[PDB]
Amino acid sequence: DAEVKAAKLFTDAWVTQKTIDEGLSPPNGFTNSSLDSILTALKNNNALG
Amino acid sequence: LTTEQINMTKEQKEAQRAQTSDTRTDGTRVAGSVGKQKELYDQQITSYKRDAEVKAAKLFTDAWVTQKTIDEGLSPPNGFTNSSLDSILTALKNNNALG
Amino acid sequence: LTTEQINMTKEQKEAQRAQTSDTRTDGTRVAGSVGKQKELYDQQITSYKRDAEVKAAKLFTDAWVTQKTIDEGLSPPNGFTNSSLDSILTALKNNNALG
Amino acid sequence: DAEVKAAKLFTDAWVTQKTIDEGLSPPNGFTNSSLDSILTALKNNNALG
Amino acid sequence: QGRKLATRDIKMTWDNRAGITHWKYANRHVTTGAEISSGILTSPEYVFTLNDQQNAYNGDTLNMSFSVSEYAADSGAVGASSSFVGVVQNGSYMQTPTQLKAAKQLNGDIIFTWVGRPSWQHFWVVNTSVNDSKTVIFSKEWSSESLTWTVAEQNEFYGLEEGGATHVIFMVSEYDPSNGLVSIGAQVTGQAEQPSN
Repeated sequence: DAEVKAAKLFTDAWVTQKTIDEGLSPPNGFTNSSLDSILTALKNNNALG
Repeated sequence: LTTEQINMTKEQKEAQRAQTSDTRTDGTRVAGSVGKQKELYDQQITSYKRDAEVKAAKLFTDAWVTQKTIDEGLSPPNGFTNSSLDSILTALKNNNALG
Repeated sequence: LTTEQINMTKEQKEAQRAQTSDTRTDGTRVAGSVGKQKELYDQQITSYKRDAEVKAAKLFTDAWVTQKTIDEGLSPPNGFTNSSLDSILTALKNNNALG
Repeated sequence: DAEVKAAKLFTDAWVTQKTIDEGLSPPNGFTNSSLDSILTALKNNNALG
Repeated sequence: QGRKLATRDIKMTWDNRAGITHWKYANRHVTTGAEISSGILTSPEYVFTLNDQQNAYNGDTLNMSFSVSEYAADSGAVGASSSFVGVVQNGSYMQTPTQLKAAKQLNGDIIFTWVGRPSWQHFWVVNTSVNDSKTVIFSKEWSSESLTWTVAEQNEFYGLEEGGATHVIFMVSEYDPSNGLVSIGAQVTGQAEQPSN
C-alpha cells in the first residue's frame, strides 16, 4: 500500500500531461503487452474473474 | 467423581494440544472450532493478496481508459474483447447462483 | 450433590471435546451454538471469495462500457442480452420474496 | 504516509500550474524513464499486477 | 541443462532412459534453503514461469538450484537425485528489437516490422493463437526485418474463409545459429492497426 500511493501520485500527473498535449509516447508500461499480461494474471488468480 | 475428572482431563489436554501441533495425539486432524479459525486465517491471507493486486490493476486500467477516451482507434489489449468478457460474466453468473 | 456433580462433569467434558473434534463422544454431531459458529465461518469464507471475484469483474466491465460508449454498434458479449438479464431478475425476485 | 501527504500537497499545485499555462518544463520526475521504472517496480512487486 | 526462454521463463531438459515414466523434482530458494515447490511430473521437462519468479523473488532471476530424481508409481520409490546450482544458459549478450508494429492491409495480409541492430540480422519469430494463447504456430527464423504473413489465417487454422484474424500475438527475438541462444524479445498484442481509407 505504501508503494501504491506514490505510484498513483505519479500516474495522475502523467495522465494530466497526456490530456494536455496529445502525441506523447507511452512510457512502455502502458502498452498493450503489459496490460494483457496484467489482465491474464487477474483472470487466472481470481478463477476466471 | 474422580473417574469422571480423569475422563475430562484428557479432553482438556487434547484441546490445549491443538495449539501447537495439527495432529491430535492418536493421529487425527483437529476438526472442530479451531479448524474453522485456521481456515478463516488462510482465507484472510488470500484476500489480502488479491486486494493488493487489484489496486495496481485498477491503477493501470484507469490510464488506459483515459488514453482510449482521448484517441479513438486504439486496439483493445486483447483482454477487453467479447470472449474474455463473456467468460467473466459466465463465471459471475455461475458462482453467485444465477446473479 | 456429589452424584449431581458427576452428571455435570460429563457435559463439561463434551463441551471441551466439541472444539478439537466434530463428533461428540457416542458419535453424534455437534448441533448447538458451536455448529452455528462453524456455519458462520464457512459463509464468511465464501463471501470473501465472492467479493474478490466481483472487484475484478467490475474492473473489466467498466472498460467494456467505455468501449461501447466511444464506438457504437459493438456486439454485446452475450452476457448482457435480454435472456440472461431476465434470468437474473427472476432470481432476485424469487430469492428476496418478490422484492 | 506523513511524507506522502506533503508530496501530494505540492503535486496538486504543480498540476494546476500546468493546466493553466502550457509549455511548462516537467521537473524530470514526470518523464518517461522514471515512470517506466515505477511501473516495472509495481509489476515486479505485485506478481505481474 | 538450464534454458532461459525468450518469455523470461526457465526450462530444463532430462535424458530419458525409457524404462521409467515418472520423475520427482524439488525446487529451492537460492539465498536460503526454503523449498518453493515440489511434486511429481510425468514429462521430462519443467518450466519455471516468471510469475513464480516474481512470487518467490521480487524480480526475475538468472540463478537456480534444482534437484530431480526418478520415481516409480506402483511403489513409492525415490532414487539418486541430480543437482544443478549454476546459472542458466543466459543469452543476454545479444540485445533485443526495439520497436515492433503490426498493421492490417487492404489485401488482408498483416505486416510485422521491427528495428534491429545492423550487425545482428538473425531473428527468431513466434506466433500464438488468440483463442487459446498456446497453439504456438508459425515458429521459425527469419533474417529479413519485415515479415508478410499473407493469408495463412484464413486457411487450415481459423474456420473463417475470408474474414481473417484481426487480433495478433507476435514475438521476435535475436537468434544465434550456432549456440541457439535467444534474447528476451518484444511482443505485440491487440487489434493490430486498421488500414487508412
